[PDB]
Amino acid sequence: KIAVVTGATGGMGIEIVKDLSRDHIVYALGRNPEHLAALAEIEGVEPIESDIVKEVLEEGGVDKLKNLDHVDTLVHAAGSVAEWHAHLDLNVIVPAELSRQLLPALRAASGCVIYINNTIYAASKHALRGLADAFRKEEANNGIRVSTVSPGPTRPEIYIEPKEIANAIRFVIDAGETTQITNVDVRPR
Amino acid sequence: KIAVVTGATGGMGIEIVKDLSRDHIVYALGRNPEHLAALAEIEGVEPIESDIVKEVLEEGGVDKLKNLDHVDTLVHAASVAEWHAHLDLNVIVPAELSRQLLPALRAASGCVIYINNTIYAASKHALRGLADAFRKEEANNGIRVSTVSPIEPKEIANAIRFVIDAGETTQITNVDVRPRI
Amino acid sequence: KIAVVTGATGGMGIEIVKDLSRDHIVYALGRNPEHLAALAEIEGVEPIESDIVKEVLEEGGVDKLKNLDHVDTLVHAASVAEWHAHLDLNVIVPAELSRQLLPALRAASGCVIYINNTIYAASKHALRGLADAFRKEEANNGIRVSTVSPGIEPKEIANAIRFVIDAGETTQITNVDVRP
Amino acid sequence: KIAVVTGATGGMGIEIVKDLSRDHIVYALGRNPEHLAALAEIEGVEPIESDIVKEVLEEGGVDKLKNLDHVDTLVHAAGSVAEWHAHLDLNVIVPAELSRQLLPALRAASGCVIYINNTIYAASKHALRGLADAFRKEEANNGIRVSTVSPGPEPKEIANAIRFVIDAGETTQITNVDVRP
Repeated sequence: KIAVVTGATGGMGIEIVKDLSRDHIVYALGRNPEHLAALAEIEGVEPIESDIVKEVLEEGGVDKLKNLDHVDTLVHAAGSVAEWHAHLDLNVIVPAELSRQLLPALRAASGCVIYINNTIYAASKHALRGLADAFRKEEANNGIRVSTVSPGPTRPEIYIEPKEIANAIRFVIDAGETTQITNVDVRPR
Repeated sequence: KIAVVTGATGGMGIEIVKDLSRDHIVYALGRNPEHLAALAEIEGVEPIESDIVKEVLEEGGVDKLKNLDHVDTLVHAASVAEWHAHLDLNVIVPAELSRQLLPALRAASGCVIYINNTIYAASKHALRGLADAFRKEEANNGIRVSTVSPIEPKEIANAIRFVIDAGETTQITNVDVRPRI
Repeated sequence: KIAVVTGATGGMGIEIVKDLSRDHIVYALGRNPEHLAALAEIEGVEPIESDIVKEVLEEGGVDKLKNLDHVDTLVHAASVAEWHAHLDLNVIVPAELSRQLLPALRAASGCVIYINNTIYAASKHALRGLADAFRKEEANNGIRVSTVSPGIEPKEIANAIRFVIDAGETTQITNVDVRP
Repeated sequence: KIAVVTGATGGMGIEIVKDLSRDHIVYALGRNPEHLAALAEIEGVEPIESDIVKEVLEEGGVDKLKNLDHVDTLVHAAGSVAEWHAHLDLNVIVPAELSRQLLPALRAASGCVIYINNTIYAASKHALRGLADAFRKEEANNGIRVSTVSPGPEPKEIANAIRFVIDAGETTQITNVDVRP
């Protein structure tokens, strides 16, 4: 089975790549070159060094993902004005447009798309959430499952072990066929 | 570990008891005596035949639950007259049954899981308010509160198993389960 | 125009009945006989002493409302023991009173407006779930449903109610969040 | 009083501008040069030709608004990567930045900001709402009121809702109004 994971070199993505590599060849898109090397030590992990906003939004797609004709699992773990653009580009537009570019392969595999969800932070997380829900409704008939795993504070969210996010992802994709786990709310203890 | 499950002879309840019995002694409260007998053949399963409204609301407690000093997991899976039936069973019973088990839950720092027409709407929102507010009240007392908001019965048991398997630093406060389409 | 207001003798009720009396005959339900007497002084206001839980729920009706041929505006402003009282009064009564007046509401294409600790959370969400579902059930039958969700001078609530029912021909105001 | 209204030449904008001109001088931003002249025929309306994304986002302010030391009422009424950028720029980033830029004038007047609320359309309407609700919390202590008008499945009726919002009592805020056909 085929998995694509963005933010693969962040704390969460590393744990997500290790989990999915049990039963998927994983395309792990990431920024950190040492983690990427470390990741390629895992069998069936295909590291892709990538500046994701530039590749997804400016160049029309990540070349090394272009040949995939079935994707089973796609996990999106990647002044003020410049700050708005940076956040919205990376947290909302890239998941939407990367999912669109992989759409044919997602339909073909009946895959699962999982999103990991100040004024700018509130807006983009509320944005990402409306994207997820409307996408889900657009694609349910095509066999695509859409899910949001939502970390947040109880205290602050950084105290969530990243492996628990990987487990949340594993729980979502493992759900039986008559089911969609559409949302999982995650908080520190 | 000690688990208390209501609605234990419903489809959901049966699969929840089968799964929780892997690592818990399970006090299974339900209506159907034959399923109760069946469940009792599961190592550790304590069947309690119960009319839950009456015992919990009027009698002030379920008898076979009174000498427990630890509860690690409590799962609530159990027209004017209809309103009274729904609201009594969907809301007050979970509120009141949690209250009565509060000491054993704090002592265990345990987990409370609530499995979520016009009566149907108000009860499900009512259950959701109860849970989120009970979470706030018992946050500092070491009790964790979780909703499963739903479908194949085992998928519910899986969701419960995922909730309580959370590590030492995390909790799963809600899981939405929907039909495929 | 005909109007029915519960908890009409509480702070909000009083102001709601005054404003509504400008263009409505108002049937004002209360238990304060002195405020009820007081209210009756206003033209167009016809007061009704009622033990509303007992009447709506246990006797299936409030007698003095039974004969109305339409209701243009209905406004709902009226421990285990604590669970029962609040749920009875905050949720079941508006559900049941509303059902009981269904034929008058349908006749007028009227407006139903609901004014929205563990108990307090639960009933306030129950009330909101009721209103939304009720809205969907009756949308096709001419009835408009609204909530006022105050999280305040009662006159402000009355103004919120007035703003809702006076809304244009093409528009419904389905919810208004009011804060201190 | 002083009002700033974006999208003044749009169908909503015109009726919001008319209603506000009763008790405000209205800075009415738009691109339509004929409708701007049309509106200029309403006394108390000082129209302002503008490419608002460019001026607010690139240039760091709308010129003809830089003099304002008080603003009472600010009203924001203005499937490809490019579509995403167009919509989110206009509907989210503009309102946050414009509000930020007028933040000194708004604090001085203790004024109110009103936001008038397909994968792109869901994402931006949720974004604006999240923008508005965090903004409100940020500025509550500084005396600014924040309100949303959330249309759903006649422009004058939007103008009326806005009038309802700004006219609220001394002790009361109207934070949100859900509107439907």
